[PDB]
Amino acid sequence: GAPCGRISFALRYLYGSDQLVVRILQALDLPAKDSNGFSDPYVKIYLLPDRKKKFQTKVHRKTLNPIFNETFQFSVPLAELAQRKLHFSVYDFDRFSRHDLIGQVVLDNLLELAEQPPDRPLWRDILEGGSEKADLGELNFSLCYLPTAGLLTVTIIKASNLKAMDLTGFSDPYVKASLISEGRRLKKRKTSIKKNTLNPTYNEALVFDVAPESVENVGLSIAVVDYDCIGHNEVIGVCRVGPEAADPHGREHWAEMLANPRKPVEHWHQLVEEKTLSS
Ligand SMILES: [Ca+2]
Ligand SMILES: [Ca+2]
Ligand SMILES: [Ca+2]
Ligand SMILES: [Ca+2]
Ligand SMILES: [Ca+2]
Ligand SMILES: [Ca+2]
Ligand SMILES: [Zn+2]
Repeated sequence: GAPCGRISFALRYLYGSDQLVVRILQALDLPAKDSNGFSDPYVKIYLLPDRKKKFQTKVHRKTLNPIFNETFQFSVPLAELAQRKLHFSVYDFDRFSRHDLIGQVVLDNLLELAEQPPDRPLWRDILEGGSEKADLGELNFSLCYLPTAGLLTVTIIKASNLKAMDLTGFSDPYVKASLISEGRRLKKRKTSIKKNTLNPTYNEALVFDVAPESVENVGLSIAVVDYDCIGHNEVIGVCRVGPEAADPHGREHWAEMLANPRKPVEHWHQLVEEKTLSS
């Protein structure tokens, strides 16, 4: 996707000193946030679930393609790397105004990313999507279409930094994928109701019958929902995927679902407030 800004880096994990190292290299095609058509980008870094534990890059002014070249060390036992996530928040720095969020990226299982290779840099697209003091969360899922059989399969993988929705302290999240074509909702499908977490893992496949002469014109709206009871469930966040999707990243994902027929494509998406789209 063209209008989709992205950032590159590299990371290795020195055992024997239990240290996750992370080099932020450079970003490209960042969104402008200044009236001058640019941004003064810098990136906050977290290592979930540790919410405070942040590093910050220098604040490169006037550029949509910063070259950070900064490195950061984290003390994590090998046993913990799996139960852990990196999380970058890209921001535009501002003098006279609240700093503008450019986007966020979530780094899934850190172990595998680091274990190899070294200085073949890896890229992730910066997830544009509203984030007030309270972020709704990111949702990870695959996407695989068998044209020969008309099976389109979603497969909800996991979610990160969901919004707490219960007084108890968390949310009892499940995921509602629903087929959309030309504004009409055609078919819904739910997942398990994993309870009392904000970083759920599903690995559950949702499947839809869709003719090959029709995929191009269909799409789906996924939405993480906090269970509550009987019929009073309250939504946490939503995300579109398919043509006619607001976010380029949203339709680039459906775009590459086709073009790679029997291959599942994994991608992170930013959960966004329900009232910024409309079926
Ligand atoms: Ca600005
Ligand atoms: Ca600025
Ligand atoms: Ca501002
Ligand atoms: Ca609730
Ligand atoms: Ca509960
Ligand atoms: Ca609940
Ligand atoms: Zn993208």
